[PDB]
Amino acid sequence: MIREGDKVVLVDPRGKRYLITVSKRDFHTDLGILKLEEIIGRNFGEAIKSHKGHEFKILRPRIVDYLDKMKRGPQIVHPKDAALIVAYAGISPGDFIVEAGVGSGALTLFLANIVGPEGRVVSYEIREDFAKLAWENIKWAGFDDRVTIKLKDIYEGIEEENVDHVILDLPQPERVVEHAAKALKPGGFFVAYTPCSNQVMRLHEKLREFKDYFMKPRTINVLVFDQEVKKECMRPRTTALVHTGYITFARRILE
Amino acid sequence: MIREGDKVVLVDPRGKRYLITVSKRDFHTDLGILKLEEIIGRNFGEAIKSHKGHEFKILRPRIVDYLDKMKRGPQIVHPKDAALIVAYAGISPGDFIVEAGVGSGALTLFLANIVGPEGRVVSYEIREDFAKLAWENIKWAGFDDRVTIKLKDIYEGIEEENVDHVILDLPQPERVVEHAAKALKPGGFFVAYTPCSNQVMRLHEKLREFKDYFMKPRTINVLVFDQEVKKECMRPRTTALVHTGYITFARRILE
Amino acid sequence: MIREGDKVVLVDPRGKRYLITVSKRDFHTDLGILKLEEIIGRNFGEAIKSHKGHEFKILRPRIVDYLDKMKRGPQIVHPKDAALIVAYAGISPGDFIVEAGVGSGALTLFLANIVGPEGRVVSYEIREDFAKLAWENIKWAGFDDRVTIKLKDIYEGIEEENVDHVILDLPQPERVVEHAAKALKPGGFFVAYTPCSNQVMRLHEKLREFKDYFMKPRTINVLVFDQEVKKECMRPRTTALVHTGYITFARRILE
Amino acid sequence: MIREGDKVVLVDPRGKRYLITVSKRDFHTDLGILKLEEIIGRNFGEAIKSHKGHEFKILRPRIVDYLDKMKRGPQIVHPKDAALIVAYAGISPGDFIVEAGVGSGALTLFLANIVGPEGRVVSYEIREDFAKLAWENIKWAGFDDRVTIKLKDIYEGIEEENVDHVILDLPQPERVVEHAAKALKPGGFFVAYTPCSNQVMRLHEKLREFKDYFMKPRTINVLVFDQEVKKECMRPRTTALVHTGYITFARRILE
Ligand SMILES: C[S@@+](CC[C@H](N)C(=O)[O-])C[C@H]1O[C@@H](n2cnc3c(N)ncnc32)[C@H](O)[C@@H]1O
Ligand SMILES: C[S@@+](CC[C@H](N)C(=O)[O-])C[C@H]1O[C@@H](n2cnc3c(N)ncnc32)[C@H](O)[C@@H]1O
Ligand SMILES: C[S@@+](CC[C@H](N)C(=O)[O-])C[C@H]1O[C@@H](n2cnc3c(N)ncnc32)[C@H](O)[C@@H]1O
Ligand SMILES: C[S@@+](CC[C@H](N)C(=O)[O-])C[C@H]1O[C@@H](n2cnc3c(N)ncnc32)[C@H](O)[C@@H]1O
Repeated sequence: MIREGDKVVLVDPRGKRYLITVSKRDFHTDLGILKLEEIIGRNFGEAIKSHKGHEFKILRPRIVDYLDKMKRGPQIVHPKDAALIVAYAGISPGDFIVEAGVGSGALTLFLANIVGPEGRVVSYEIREDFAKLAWENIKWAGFDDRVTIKLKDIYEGIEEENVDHVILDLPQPERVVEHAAKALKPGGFFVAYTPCSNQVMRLHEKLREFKDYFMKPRTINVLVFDQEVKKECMRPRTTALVHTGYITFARRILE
Repeated sequence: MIREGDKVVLVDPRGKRYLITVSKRDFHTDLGILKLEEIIGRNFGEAIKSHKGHEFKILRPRIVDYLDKMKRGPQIVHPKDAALIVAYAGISPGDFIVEAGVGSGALTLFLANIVGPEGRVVSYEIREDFAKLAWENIKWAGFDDRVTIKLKDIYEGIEEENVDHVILDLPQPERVVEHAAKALKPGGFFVAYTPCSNQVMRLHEKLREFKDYFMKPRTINVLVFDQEVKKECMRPRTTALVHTGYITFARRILE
Repeated sequence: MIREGDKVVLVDPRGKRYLITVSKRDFHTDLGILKLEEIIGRNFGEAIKSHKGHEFKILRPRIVDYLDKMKRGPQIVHPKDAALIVAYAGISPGDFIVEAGVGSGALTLFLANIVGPEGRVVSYEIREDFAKLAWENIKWAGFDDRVTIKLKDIYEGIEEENVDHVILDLPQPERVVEHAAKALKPGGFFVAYTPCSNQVMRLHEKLREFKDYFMKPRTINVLVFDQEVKKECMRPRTTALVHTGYITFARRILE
Repeated sequence: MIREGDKVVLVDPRGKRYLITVSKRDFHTDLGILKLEEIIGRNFGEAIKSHKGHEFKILRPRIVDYLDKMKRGPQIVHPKDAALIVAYAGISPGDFIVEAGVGSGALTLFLANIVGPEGRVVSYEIREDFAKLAWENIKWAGFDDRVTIKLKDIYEGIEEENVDHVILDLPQPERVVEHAAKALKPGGFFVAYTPCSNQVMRLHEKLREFKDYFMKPRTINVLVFDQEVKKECMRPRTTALVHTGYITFARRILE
């Protein structure tokens, strides 16, 4: 059963989610006031009603809830891009990742979830304000067990050794190629997300310089179309998010 | 160090990978004969040469190697689609998944890797020939610790209870909606991959019938463009894989 | 030189266009009042200023100006789709086209421009209110020389014979296939625009029935991405119009 | 009726087209020998049979036939891109176009068709071998009435004045911006097709330099998806042509 201090997701009659901590306080919504105390001693799958009689269904928070409801500061990496980073670099339970910059911690949360409680993520960040926001998100999602933030400029070096992956979302990933070459295990991946084609060009210039340290690099971009499926009309949604950034992969190989 | 019986990835001078078991035998390539015995007692990152003097670099097999080099029978789910299944359903270490049909086991391998050694995948399959091929792939990748195959028609029922996700790649996923509703935990996901728009239509008809058992369903399709980045010319690759199948998600919610 | 009663395009300092008729009246803008009389006796390429001193440059109206500035009622066919209709059916100066329904006349204007003053477009329309709006657009663009509107339900028949193309944007183009087969010249095109995949399915069912009257049909959909090209960053625009409708072509062939 | 020396399209039972000149000779196909003399005195829509009894249906050649069946040398501009050039620049019957380089004449044929017999295209070309091939295509399609080829390097200047459009497919369109500014009518379009993002960047650098000569430039790229529509399965075709080149438009405006 659910206890005071536990987190839950409440789903309103419109399907909207609220990720809350269970306490003895009132929670205000546009559908009325909820007495959060009523959740104590209930089980997931049950429901409570607001003072206006609207039902809120109780679910266990999942990674999708934390990602969707986290506090956002610097531009987050979209789940579609995190998905392809994890898929094409083969990111796996138990991996050791160096990430930079932590930003809001959205990519950090996604990677931390995948690596599991015995994996490790060390995220570099130069902006101490952003690092504080990210750390609040990380603690909130319960991933302070496996994530550390370093307030260090990663262009100056990577301290960690025998790293499975170096995953980058910062302006000049070319400034990290040499450090990543040193830090990565044989067969580990360097991955960089970059909004601009200019950045892809600069990164590939640096990867060509370091050609004997990596397998052939690959750059992709991912588009996800939503479909509208009504009884009498299936068609793609009219508008889509067609660009976030390019993703470049290079697998480390010795000599 | 590497021992006889261990698996390794050998990378040839063109960057081509071979996923092999280390034994005392000759391994024939288009670049000459390798004495696999020479790998015994070496460490990852080292290399051996063929009888023609071509170097093969030694790497630890990762999930990407098993997925790329597995034996294929029935049409596999592409990594881009597996990536979005895992991302948008929040598939996580420790999850319990019911999958059908196992097919070649490509999606099974991807999901098994994500759920980790304490997660579980039960994959249903009606074709015993396909089930045998998939099981060989699963044992080969070392995931027989966490995957079971059931030779059962899933349209007749799901035996498992309190399942995190029901993940489908078969012709008529609408025939599984009612069973999945029963099997899924509150907040668990039903996910179905379907090549044809006709199938999406039939599935949504069934999900509308079961509207009080799920949150609003979402159907997507994912396109991944490769970029060609040469010193004097960056452009998308001329041709792309633009369609594999649609992916439909519906999260279980009670009443 | 420009005379009273002529149409001109005025381009403001932000690049915004106004398509106006030259008269002796004041024209109000957010950048001040223009004395349209000042345009009489000027030549294209010259400019006038508003009472606030903002310059408006004078250009000859082109088809792009009429299409961009026309009055819109029923949903117009987007220029990208009209472009592919004209390209893949080979629509040419001098052609005779039957169109339905006229709608706002956007597609009509595009086709009328391509066929030129010796071509002909007969556009069918059942809604007399829409037909009036379209006819105002057609007269405004000066294409009443080559376009006729028929207030007739095209599902009941096409009166015209030896037609180069039958071009459709209405809900049930399958109801026009038999009539188009009769009306079209050998080698002429039947073309239908349809937002929904369901409509494409119904249309292809009818085209299969009429397989001995047409070459193999082809259905496409067209996506146009805008690129943002700043000095330090080139990337696709973040959001795009990814779906308007499918376009189906079938070329008439006898027996 | 058809006369000796006329061109016709013959359509075989598989739907394949042959664009031929009618003479008294044998024409060999994989479906047998045709006696082209049998076409003399027939009308479009009729048919002839090969010596093996396979029927070939007779159609009047249209622009789509000439474009599809022309001789190709240097890489042609794809019809989808020509379509958007014509649509977004508003290319119209009677226009005067300067094009470079002529290449194989594919874009030339498309533009010549649109401008009609009273329009004019002057195409520049430095390779005399390519110019000869293009001119053969142009004469073959009957557009030598309205197209001229100049064996001149367009980077050295445009001789023509009061041009409606300058349309470019060559490596360094930035070298033509100043000449086009001089040659174009007020409101005329400069349009350039460029495969590489690097070229788009260089072109926009030059257009920024010439900002007071043009309206804000726009760069697009066009993707056309084919749909497979079978009775029991509609889906996009698996593979598509996703990249040919970017198209940049800038409309001329004085001062
Ligand atoms: C786009 S944000 C990262 C967003 C993050 N991927 C997420 O999903 O929330 C880029 C981050 O990189 C940080 N950064 C930039 N240069 C850095 C450097 N040299 N070392 C460490 N962090 C850096 C910035 O301060 C910023 O927080
Ligand atoms: C497209 S294959 C699955 C491919 C798989 N996702 C992969 O990545 O390798 C579809 C599989 O579903 C199996 N199948 C079809 N209907 C089924 C049913 N009712 N119960 C169990 N398996 C079924 C087929 O025999 C086949 O192996
Ligand atoms: C989507 S609007 C056409 C928009 C038009 N293509 C444009 O670009 O402005 C569809 C039009 O078809 C007309 N229509 C529907 N059924 C028709 C019929 N059977 N005969 C003639 N017009 C019809 C409708 O009244 C409407 O004006
Ligand atoms: C890609 S091809 C043009 C293909 C053409 N658009 C078609 O559809 O067939 C480029 C052409 O530009 C010509 N060219 C390159 N530089 C030129 C220049 N400065 N002046 C004239 N022609 C030039 C080349 O010789 C070549 O024939």
